[PDB]
Amino acid sequence: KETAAAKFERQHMDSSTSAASSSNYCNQMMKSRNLTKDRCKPVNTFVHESLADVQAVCSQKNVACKNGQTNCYQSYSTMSITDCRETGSSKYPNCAYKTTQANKHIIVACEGNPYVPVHFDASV
Ligand SMILES: O=C(O)C1CCN([C@H]2[C@H](O)[C@H](n3ccc(=O)[nH]c3=O)O[C@@H]2CO)CC1
Ligand SMILES: O=C(O)C1CCN([C@H]2[C@H](O)[C@H](n3ccc(=O)[nH]c3=O)O[C@@H]2CO)CC1
Repeated sequence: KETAAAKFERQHMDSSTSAASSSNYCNQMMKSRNLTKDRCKPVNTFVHESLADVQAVCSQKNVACKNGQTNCYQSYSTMSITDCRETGSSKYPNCAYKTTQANKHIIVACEGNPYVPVHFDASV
């Protein structure tokens, strides 16, 4: 049974590439990470940094979560990320995404012992 930490890794971690997102990156990644299974997940961010680096964010800048909770953290440094955003023409089950590479600070929610990322809140 998938832990929240494991789900975060599946939904949000892609340490395999430096950028290097083809115009096709999101189409393929959203499907393979199972984010197009029950619906087209409309927005999803993949982070191209080491797991250690992203986990480290849980001890970085404490910031308010969008939901009003206090357990969110913003990375001190910008991180390589790919924003995946459903296109206007996209229709389930043929989910289609615009791929946008950027370098931005990430904000994640962390929980548990060990204290680890469980939710992607924002990129700024
Ligand atoms: O993976 C991503 O990049 C995105 C995944 C979806 N989102 C949603 C998420 O629900 C987040 N949000 C908003 C309100 C809230 O109470 N909690 C949230 O996580 O803000 C985005 C839309 O307002 C952020 C980032
Ligand atoms: O089983 C558990 O212990 C946990 C399973 C996962 N979670 C949620 C929790 O809401 C946490 N979360 C989510 C959104 C948010 O804004 N803040 C969070 O802490 O992320 C997990 C997956 O969404 C808490 C409980």
